[PDB]
Amino acid sequence: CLSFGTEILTVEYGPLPIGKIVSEEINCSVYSVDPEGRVYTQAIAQWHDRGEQEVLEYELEDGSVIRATSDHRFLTTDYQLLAIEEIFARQLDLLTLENIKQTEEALDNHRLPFPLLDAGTIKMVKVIGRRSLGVQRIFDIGLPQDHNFLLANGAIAAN
Repeated sequence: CLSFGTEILTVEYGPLPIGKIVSEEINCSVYSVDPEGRVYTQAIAQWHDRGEQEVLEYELEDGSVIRATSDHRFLTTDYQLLAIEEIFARQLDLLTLENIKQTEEALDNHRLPFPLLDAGTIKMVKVIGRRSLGVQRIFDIGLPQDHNFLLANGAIAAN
Protein backbone atom coordinates (compact mmCIF):
# COMPACT_ATOMS: atom_id res chain seq x y z
CA CYS A 1 0.00 0.00 0.00
CA LEU A 2 1.12 3.61 -0.49
CA SER A 3 1.13 6.74 1.71
CA PHE A 4 -1.62 9.35 1.34
CA GLY A 5 0.70 11.78 -0.48
CA THR A 6 2.26 9.27 -2.92
CA GLU A 7 1.57 10.80 -6.33
CA ILE A 8 0.19 8.57 -9.14
CA LEU A 9 0.62 9.74 -12.73
CA THR A 10 -2.94 10.33 -13.99
CA VAL A 11 -3.87 10.89 -17.59
CA GLU A 12 -6.49 13.54 -16.90
CA TYR A 13 -4.64 15.47 -14.16
CA GLY A 14 -0.94 14.67 -14.04
CA PRO A 15 0.51 13.73 -10.60
CA LEU A 16 -2.25 13.26 -8.05
CA PRO A 17 -1.89 11.84 -4.51
CA ILE A 18 -3.44 8.42 -4.05
CA GLY A 19 -5.09 9.58 -0.80
CA LYS A 20 -7.00 12.22 -2.80
CA ILE A 21 -7.94 9.75 -5.56
CA VAL A 22 -9.26 7.26 -3.01
CA SER A 23 -10.86 9.67 -0.52
CA GLU A 24 -12.77 11.49 -3.32
CA GLU A 25 -13.19 8.32 -5.45
CA ILE A 26 -11.82 10.17 -8.45
CA ASN A 27 -12.70 8.49 -11.76
CA CYS A 28 -9.40 8.98 -13.62
CA SER A 29 -6.97 6.82 -15.58
CA VAL A 30 -3.47 5.68 -14.83
CA TYR A 31 -0.62 4.65 -17.12
CA SER A 32 0.20 0.90 -17.05
CA VAL A 33 2.71 -1.29 -18.83
CA ASP A 34 1.60 -4.48 -20.59
CA PRO A 35 3.57 -7.72 -21.04
CA GLU A 36 4.80 -6.52 -24.46
CA GLY A 37 6.56 -3.50 -22.81
CA ARG A 38 3.86 -1.14 -24.10
CA VAL A 39 2.23 1.74 -22.25
CA TYR A 40 -1.55 2.08 -22.16
CA THR A 41 -4.10 3.76 -19.92
CA GLN A 42 -6.81 2.29 -17.82
CA ALA A 43 -9.56 3.65 -15.68
CA ILE A 44 -9.37 2.95 -11.96
CA ALA A 45 -11.91 0.25 -11.00
CA GLN A 46 -11.37 -0.01 -7.19
CA TRP A 47 -10.44 2.58 -4.56
CA HIS A 48 -8.99 1.18 -1.34
CA ASP A 49 -8.55 3.05 1.94
CA ARG A 50 -6.46 0.44 3.80
CA GLY A 51 -6.59 2.17 7.20
CA GLU A 52 -3.28 2.83 8.94
CA GLN A 53 -0.06 0.81 9.14
CA GLU A 54 3.68 1.43 9.41
CA VAL A 55 4.96 3.41 6.38
CA LEU A 56 8.65 3.54 5.46
CA GLU A 57 10.23 6.33 3.41
CA TYR A 58 12.54 4.77 0.85
CA GLU A 59 15.16 7.19 -0.44
CA LEU A 60 15.92 6.79 -4.14
CA GLU A 61 19.18 7.62 -5.83
CA ASP A 62 17.57 10.25 -8.03
CA GLY A 63 16.41 12.29 -5.05
CA SER A 64 12.80 11.15 -5.09
CA VAL A 65 11.23 8.99 -2.42
CA ILE A 66 8.67 6.21 -2.17
CA ARG A 67 6.62 6.24 1.07
CA ALA A 68 5.08 2.80 1.24
CA THR A 69 4.47 -0.33 3.25
CA SER A 70 7.51 -2.68 3.09
CA ASP A 71 5.65 -5.31 1.01
CA HIS A 72 4.49 -3.04 -1.80
CA ARG A 73 5.88 -4.36 -5.09
CA PHE A 74 7.73 -2.48 -7.83
CA LEU A 75 9.33 -3.45 -11.12
CA THR A 76 13.11 -3.91 -10.87
CA THR A 77 15.73 -3.56 -13.61
CA ASP A 78 15.81 -7.39 -13.82
CA TYR A 79 12.13 -7.17 -14.84
CA GLN A 80 10.86 -8.82 -11.68
CA LEU A 81 8.11 -7.50 -9.39
CA LEU A 82 9.49 -7.44 -5.83
CA ALA A 83 8.55 -5.92 -2.43
CA ILE A 84 10.30 -2.55 -2.04
CA GLU A 85 12.01 -3.78 1.14
CA GLU A 86 13.42 -6.75 -0.78
CA ILE A 87 14.63 -4.46 -3.52
CA PHE A 88 16.44 -2.40 -0.82
CA ALA A 89 17.75 -5.53 1.01
CA ARG A 90 19.22 -6.96 -2.15
CA GLN A 91 20.70 -3.65 -3.44
CA LEU A 92 18.58 -3.89 -6.57
CA ASP A 93 17.37 -1.06 -8.79
CA LEU A 94 13.96 0.21 -9.83
CA LEU A 95 13.28 0.40 -13.62
CA THR A 96 11.78 3.84 -14.01
CA LEU A 97 10.41 6.11 -16.75
CA GLU A 98 12.89 8.91 -17.34
CA ASN A 99 11.20 11.99 -18.78
CA ILE A 100 7.68 12.13 -17.44
CA LYS A 101 6.19 15.15 -19.18
CA GLN A 102 7.93 14.31 -22.45
CA THR A 103 6.48 10.81 -22.43
CA GLU A 104 2.98 11.99 -21.43
CA GLU A 105 3.05 14.40 -24.37
CA ALA A 106 4.31 11.75 -26.78
CA LEU A 107 1.67 9.25 -25.73
CA ASP A 108 -1.04 11.88 -26.12
CA ASN A 109 -0.24 11.78 -29.84
CA HIS A 110 -0.46 8.02 -30.33
CA ARG A 111 -3.20 5.45 -30.18
CA LEU A 112 -2.34 3.10 -27.29
CA PRO A 113 -0.99 0.61 -26.44
CA PHE A 114 2.33 1.90 -27.74
CA PRO A 115 5.90 0.63 -26.95
CA LEU A 116 7.37 2.43 -23.96
CA LEU A 117 10.80 2.68 -25.63
CA ASP A 118 9.31 4.43 -28.68
CA ALA A 119 7.73 7.19 -26.53
CA GLY A 120 10.27 7.44 -23.76
CA THR A 121 13.32 5.94 -22.05
CA ILE A 122 14.09 4.12 -18.84
CA LYS A 123 16.61 4.82 -16.00
CA MET A 124 17.96 2.39 -13.36
CA VAL A 125 17.41 3.86 -9.85
CA LYS A 126 18.81 2.41 -6.69
CA VAL A 127 17.06 2.40 -3.35
CA ILE A 128 19.62 4.11 -1.04
CA GLY A 129 17.98 3.44 2.32
CA ARG A 130 14.83 4.03 4.32
CA ARG A 131 13.49 5.47 7.50
CA SER A 132 10.35 4.87 9.45
CA LEU A 133 7.48 7.36 9.36
CA GLY A 134 5.62 5.38 11.96
CA VAL A 135 1.95 4.50 11.62
CA GLN A 136 0.23 6.47 8.84
CA ARG A 137 -2.81 6.20 6.53
CA ILE A 138 -2.33 3.86 3.55
CA PHE A 139 -4.09 3.27 0.23
CA ASP A 140 -4.28 1.20 -2.91
CA ILE A 141 -6.16 1.16 -6.18
CA GLY A 142 -7.39 -1.69 -8.33
CA LEU A 143 -7.23 -1.84 -12.15
CA PRO A 144 -9.13 -4.13 -14.51
CA GLN A 145 -6.27 -5.36 -16.74
CA ASP A 146 -2.56 -5.27 -15.75
CA HIS A 147 -2.13 -4.65 -12.04
CA ASN A 148 0.51 -1.98 -12.27
CA PHE A 149 0.66 1.74 -12.64
CA LEU A 150 3.18 4.55 -12.87
CA LEU A 151 4.09 6.84 -9.98
CA ALA A 152 4.89 10.51 -10.58
CA ASN A 153 8.60 9.75 -10.18
CA GLY A 154 8.50 7.15 -13.01
CA ALA A 155 8.56 4.05 -10.81
CA ILE A 156 6.22 1.15 -11.73
CA ALA A 157 4.14 0.06 -8.74
CA ALA A 158 2.29 -3.17 -8.80
CA ASN A 159 -0.13 -5.51 -6.94
